[PDB]
Amino acid sequence: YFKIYSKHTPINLVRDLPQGFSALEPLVDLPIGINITRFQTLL
Amino acid sequence: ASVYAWNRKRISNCVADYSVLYNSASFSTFKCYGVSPTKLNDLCFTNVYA
Repeated sequence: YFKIYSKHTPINLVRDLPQGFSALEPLVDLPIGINITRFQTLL
Repeated sequence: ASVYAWNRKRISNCVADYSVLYNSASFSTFKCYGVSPTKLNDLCFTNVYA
């Protein structure tokens, strides 16, 4: 299963990861089934 | 996939379509032990795997 969560809240810190609290709600779950070891990001 | 590495697929949330199973003439080995082979639309199992 592939679970995805996201919050997308505004912040005020750019120098580093901001200090604050905000829960993350799920978006979509994908019942695919696959062995995974690595991953990459695309700009 | 061959039997040495048997492959599986779990059925996600969808309306069961089982009327075409016992009605298929291609099947000739539809023998199994468990629930009745006729009350298929009245079953509410949590998760099903193939």
